[PDB]
Amino acid sequence: CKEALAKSEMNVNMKYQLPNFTAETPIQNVILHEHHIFLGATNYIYVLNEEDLQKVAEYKTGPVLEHPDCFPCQDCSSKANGVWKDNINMALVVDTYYDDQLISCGSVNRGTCQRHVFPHNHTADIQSEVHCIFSPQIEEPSQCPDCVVSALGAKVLSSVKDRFINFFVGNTINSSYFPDHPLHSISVRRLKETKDGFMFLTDQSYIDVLPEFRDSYPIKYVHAFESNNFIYFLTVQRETLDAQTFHTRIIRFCSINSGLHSYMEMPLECILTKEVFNILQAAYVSKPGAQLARQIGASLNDDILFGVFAQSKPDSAEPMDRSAMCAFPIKYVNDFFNKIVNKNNVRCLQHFYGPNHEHCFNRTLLRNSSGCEARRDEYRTEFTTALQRVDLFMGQFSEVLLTSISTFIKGDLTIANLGTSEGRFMQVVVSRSGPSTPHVNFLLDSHPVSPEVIVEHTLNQNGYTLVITGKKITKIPLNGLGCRHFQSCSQCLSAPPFVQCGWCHDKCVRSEECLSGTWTQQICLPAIYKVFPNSAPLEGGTRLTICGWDFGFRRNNKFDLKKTRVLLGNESCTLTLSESTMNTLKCTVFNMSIIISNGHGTTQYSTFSYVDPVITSISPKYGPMAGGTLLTLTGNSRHISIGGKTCTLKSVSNSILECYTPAQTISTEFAVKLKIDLANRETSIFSY
Amino acid sequence: KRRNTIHEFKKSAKTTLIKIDPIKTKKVNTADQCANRCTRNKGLPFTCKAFVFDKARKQCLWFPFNSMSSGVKKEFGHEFDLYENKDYIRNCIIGKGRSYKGTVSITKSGIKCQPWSSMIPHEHSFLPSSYRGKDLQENYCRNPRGEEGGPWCFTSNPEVRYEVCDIPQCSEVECMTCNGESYRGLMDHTESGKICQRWDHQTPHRHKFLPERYPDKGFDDNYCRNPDGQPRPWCYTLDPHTRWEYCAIKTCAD
Amino acid sequence: KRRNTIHEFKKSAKTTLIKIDPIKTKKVNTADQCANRCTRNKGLPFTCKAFVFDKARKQCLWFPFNSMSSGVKKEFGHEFDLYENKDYIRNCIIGKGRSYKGTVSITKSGIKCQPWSSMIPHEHSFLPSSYRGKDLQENYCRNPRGEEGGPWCFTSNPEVRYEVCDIPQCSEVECMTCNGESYRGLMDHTESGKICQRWDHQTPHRHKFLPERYPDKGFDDNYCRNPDGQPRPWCYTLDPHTRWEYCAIKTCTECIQGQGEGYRGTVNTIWNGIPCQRWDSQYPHEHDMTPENFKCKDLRENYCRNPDGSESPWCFTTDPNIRVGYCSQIPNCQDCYRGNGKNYMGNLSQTRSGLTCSMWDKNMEDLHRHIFWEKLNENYCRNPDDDAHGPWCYTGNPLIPWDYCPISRCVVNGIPTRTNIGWMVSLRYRNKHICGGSLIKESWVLTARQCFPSRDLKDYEAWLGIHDVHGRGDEKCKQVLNVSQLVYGPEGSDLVLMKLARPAVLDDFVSTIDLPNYGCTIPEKTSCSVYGWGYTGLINYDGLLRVAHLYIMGNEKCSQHHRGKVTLNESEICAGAEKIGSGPCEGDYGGPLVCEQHKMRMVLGVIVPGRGCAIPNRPGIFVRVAYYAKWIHKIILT
Repeated sequence: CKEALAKSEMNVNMKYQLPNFTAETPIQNVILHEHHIFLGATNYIYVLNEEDLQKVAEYKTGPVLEHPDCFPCQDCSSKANGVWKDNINMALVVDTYYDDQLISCGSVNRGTCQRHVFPHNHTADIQSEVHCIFSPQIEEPSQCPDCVVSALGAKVLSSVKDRFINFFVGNTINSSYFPDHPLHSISVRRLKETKDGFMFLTDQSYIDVLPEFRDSYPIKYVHAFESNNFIYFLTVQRETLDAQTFHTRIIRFCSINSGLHSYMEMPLECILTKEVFNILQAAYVSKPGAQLARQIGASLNDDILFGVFAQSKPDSAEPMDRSAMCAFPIKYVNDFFNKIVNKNNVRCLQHFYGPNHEHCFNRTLLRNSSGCEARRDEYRTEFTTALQRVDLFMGQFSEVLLTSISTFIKGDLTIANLGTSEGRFMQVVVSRSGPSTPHVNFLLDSHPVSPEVIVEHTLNQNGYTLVITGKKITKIPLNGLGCRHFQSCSQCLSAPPFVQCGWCHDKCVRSEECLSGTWTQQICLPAIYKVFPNSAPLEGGTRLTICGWDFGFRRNNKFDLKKTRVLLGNESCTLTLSESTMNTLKCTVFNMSIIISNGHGTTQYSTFSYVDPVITSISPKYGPMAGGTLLTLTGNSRHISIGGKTCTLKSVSNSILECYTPAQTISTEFAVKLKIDLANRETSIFSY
Repeated sequence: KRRNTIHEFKKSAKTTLIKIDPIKTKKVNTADQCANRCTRNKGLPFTCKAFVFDKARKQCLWFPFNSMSSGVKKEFGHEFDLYENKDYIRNCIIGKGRSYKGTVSITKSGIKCQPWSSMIPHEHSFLPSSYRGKDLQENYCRNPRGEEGGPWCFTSNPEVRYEVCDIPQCSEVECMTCNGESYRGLMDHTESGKICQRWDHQTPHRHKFLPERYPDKGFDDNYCRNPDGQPRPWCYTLDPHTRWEYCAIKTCAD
Repeated sequence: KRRNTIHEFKKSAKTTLIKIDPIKTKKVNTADQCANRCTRNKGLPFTCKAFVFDKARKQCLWFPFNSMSSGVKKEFGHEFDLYENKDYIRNCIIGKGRSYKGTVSITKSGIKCQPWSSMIPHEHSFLPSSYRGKDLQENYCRNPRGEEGGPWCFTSNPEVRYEVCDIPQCSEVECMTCNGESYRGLMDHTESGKICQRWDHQTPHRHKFLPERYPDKGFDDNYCRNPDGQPRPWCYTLDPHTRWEYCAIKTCTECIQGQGEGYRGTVNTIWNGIPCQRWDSQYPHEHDMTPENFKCKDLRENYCRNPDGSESPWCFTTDPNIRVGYCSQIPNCQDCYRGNGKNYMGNLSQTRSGLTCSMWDKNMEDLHRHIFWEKLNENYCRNPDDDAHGPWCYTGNPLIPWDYCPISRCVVNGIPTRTNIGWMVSLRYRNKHICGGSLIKESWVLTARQCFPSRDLKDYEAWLGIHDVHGRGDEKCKQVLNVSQLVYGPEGSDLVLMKLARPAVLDDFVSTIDLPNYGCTIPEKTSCSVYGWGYTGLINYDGLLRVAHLYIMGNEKCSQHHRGKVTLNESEICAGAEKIGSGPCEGDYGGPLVCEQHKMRMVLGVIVPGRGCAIPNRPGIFVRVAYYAKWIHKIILT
């Protein structure tokens, strides 16, 4: 009875009290810094203490009149003619190279940024000093060095090269936005040291999609990170603009402020096996645990890129809610760019250089022989042979959309802070070696999990993971949010050791609570729920379903369904492999106790009997032969028939059986023989 | 208690092999049981692709290396009787060829095979530890699942994941002159897909011919010939059920 | 099969333990199965800390206590033999600390870690009840949670609740001498993590040594000994398949140290791939070197090392023709602590820029003609001259004679100037000023890396001899010159020189400045000034070059002012305005910090951007030319 014993499966939905902070508006970005945790949110900036998430200081970025002639950071409150638009933060960074400051980067106000300064004694008081970055470009007013961030979507990454705060920013551009005020697809900004503007060091410092492909070929960037003297980006663009099918891409260029000299795109795909996922939902860069190190072949110290690849509606960007997560050891990707693909695979880069150009026609690639040497004739490149990865979960998530991921290490295992589209926050001990079941699978909130997650691990034993869902910021102790939810012994033993708890005879429980001292984590007895049926004739070796759990020997991952046997009295009932599961048994053999022996423990169930059948009375006695009359029998999985024809069973009971007599072209009476899998004692004759 | 895996082993007598290039020896009465130790899985901590027996020393030594390797020296030590495993020297496919160990690293379309150790460009190569005794070496293409299509390997070429190495069957270079007894060949494949019985041993089916009493008619290894000139070649079977069966060989011309 | 944890037990001879203040005795044939039962979980309810068997008795009596337990009397009874649980007595870390079960009760500050049954004085003592199976000892510190930090014991001390414990690995504690046979130790593991069998045993190997027959060599339990005089002690393996193995003991790896002499290696393969014969075996050509090797190195095997301390580790190739094959494949710990070239034999042939090194010999001729420092390899970038900046190479091309091969190694509030000035070099990018620079020789200027957005020279244009950043003030001294070539400094320098298309006439209007002595170290509190072409924090600046005085401060003083935001390195100087905020900012990069030492004035630094702009009561940070003056000389010889 698989349904009934499903109570063995863990309670997916249990409610937890964790430090939960709520905002008035949706939260987009969050940054952790010096024992304060700032949040950007629609029209507002919130700074909160960690361990309580008390909104200590609030600074409000007011909704701002947008009027065409009102300049960005000049004050046009006096204007009476033109709409009270609102701003949504898309870039919140912290700088400490210059001074301990926060930088916010608004949406509506032409995408011009402002910086808050931390006083020395007190750091939360951000509202005190606020300065808006802005420099009237008198020299070349035609271009914006200060109109930084777009509206549709952007990613911003701060860095300190050469004693130089550089913002690498990517924007999404609609065709309409340009002629009013230009922007750029990927660009490199120097902050002017006097902290009152940005400069474009060279026309080379930026790349903008050519004027014609603005409305078509939109690229939206999904992640941006730095490693190994390189600044990678992760975006999603159609392989061919005409094809209109979006696919995941990666961007590489060394961090020279002069501009993006070594600019290389590569396609990235993760397949399952050959189903290929063309969309990426989120990514996180981390170092791997010891176990995974060899298992993907990476050294323990190398950077690793985790991405939740998802299948997408065909010929469209919308995810289909089928997902995967896949690991890309950064050394592998760098080798792929430099030598794994040859010149034949390489091409020019369409959206910037153009479909037809002198550069596209012919050019040597100093791809292997040189790494990043600044070239005045820098070449824009687009590869074509996607870097194929395979799933880490082997598609155990093939039906549920993933939206946010993070990863930390612990012991030797490595853990993923997965998040789905409907607000469930799993944690999985990830390994290609074994399909491992999440040890936390509670539902967080109705709204989808945001990809922006801040995780801090302290002293390797106390850490936490801020996650953002809708309007909610929550602190989850990665240390194992609990183990009360486990109810199946196998599950109790499968939960990774970093959460100290083990079975004590009835439920997975922390060690120091249940007194019986039966608390164990290595070996435990199997549990039987029920048995069907318990009425067996002496000759009947009949199909007995056994409902229970922990019916398999518990080894790391694989369950040894082979170290199982059934003892009935003294004989052993006939155990059949293909129908024996750690879920259920299907065996085929004066109340008697059945005993079930496994590789670990033996359980005793008293619900069995060797009942001896009885039949005594039949109705009718004398009658006609029409073959439609009902028959009533009585006495103590069967079948009943007369003259080679089975009577339809009108009714069933232990003590009252009703059958409709079959029609027989004869006028005499017959003793009727019961066939309960076996011809047991026949009854007497009834006059047809 | 023992298996005549010698039906698989390759025999050359009155010879010896040494590799002095920096080895396990166990005392058994029969080369068959020493081969049995080599055949037993996990039983041998080293992967012996050969071994020599001498009845005289009552000792057997087992080499984790065949004569095909470099650094081996071949000498006339008459008491020593070599034992190879023709599976490596096969360079042929037998059906699915689940037990194919040969050293071919090229595919049909001519792109190199990816090493099974390196995860680039294909990460489904985690098999070197998954299947013990797959003999899956550095690069050469095998059939670890015994999948029907043939020995396949992953290509260094990023686009194509796996492609099956084309490998010609042993039959293709084997013909039979109409008599067959003149043909002195290399096959060991009957029509019913069974491997011949060892001539020199008489177990389990007991047959009349011994190679020593009829030398130069080549009763060596288990090679289907015509000992008495039947139309097409034949041998006694290892199989307890069938006494003897033919072997099917195509014909050649010119 | 069955079970075999007797090996994990110790033993002692002819002693019986009598606990005066207290267990079962069973006629069992095998004291080994007895110990296995004691190790096996659920065999005994009580805590079987050891066992004793008397084969005269043949009665199996496990002991749930140590001899270190108080009050137990040992008794010299021949028939009785003890078997101790080496976990508790060894008290040394072995592999993971996750399951520490050793009797150590001492804090890091040398206090007795309290009885864990003692609530006094610290609350959290219910740890054995909270965690069972962790061997949460009476008083000895044990990891309770498998904490990273390890056994942390609630110190009996009133002030500190708990203080941590540190257990050394047994392998580091154990050491052997070059002979090794004289060494006696409790180490019982082979070189492959395998375990030695019990000397008394005859399984799985029935070797020759009977410890009673050959006593006096310490053949007890599984302890590694040198019975056959190998350079390392060795034992027969508990695994039947492995005949025997060497034991890893340090003296009383791969990456190479020095010429590999003290280094020792387990790899006999070379660059030709030929495996190498043992120093024990004279094979192949019966070389007399192999007997000499036994004396030459007291650490040896079939593997390859450096008994003679050759430059590349050597062995005897199985190839009879070749007597010695160099094991140069093993790596050497890519330069650190040797900024001197000769200390580094650099195996590389490619410079910073991208040009390959040339045939060293012509360069040795030319350099011996030129350079006067006082046989190094052909065409490898090891530098001969032991220069300060490290390894460097020669290039054929004239414009760049030589360059380093890339390796790892170990104004606002100012005054206008009343008078025309010569050191000032006005750098002009698309015909506007971008930075100031210093005039060194008649065709050479000194500037900063930060000031060259483009590498192109078709656009840069230098002016000399100017009082107004646009030149509207004066033109007689304005000297317009193209730019010939750019030369970058060492790596991590942020320093650059640029050389002119043509020389200049030098007169009063245009002047050069000398350079410091190689270690020229400024006195603290010395006064000197910067000259700047920057914004000057002025609503309008007419375009006069602006001067700002300054005083040198120690690196320590700037560490204090910057509050640890500066991690001061050797090459920098820090000079800071006193009680006033005035400093160079945008436009001043490449500007000269010139300090009058004794009678004349001399340049010391370059103005470079860092940590803020003109911050009051905060110093300024520059690059000291002294650390690079020699490099300036070598390059100026081009």
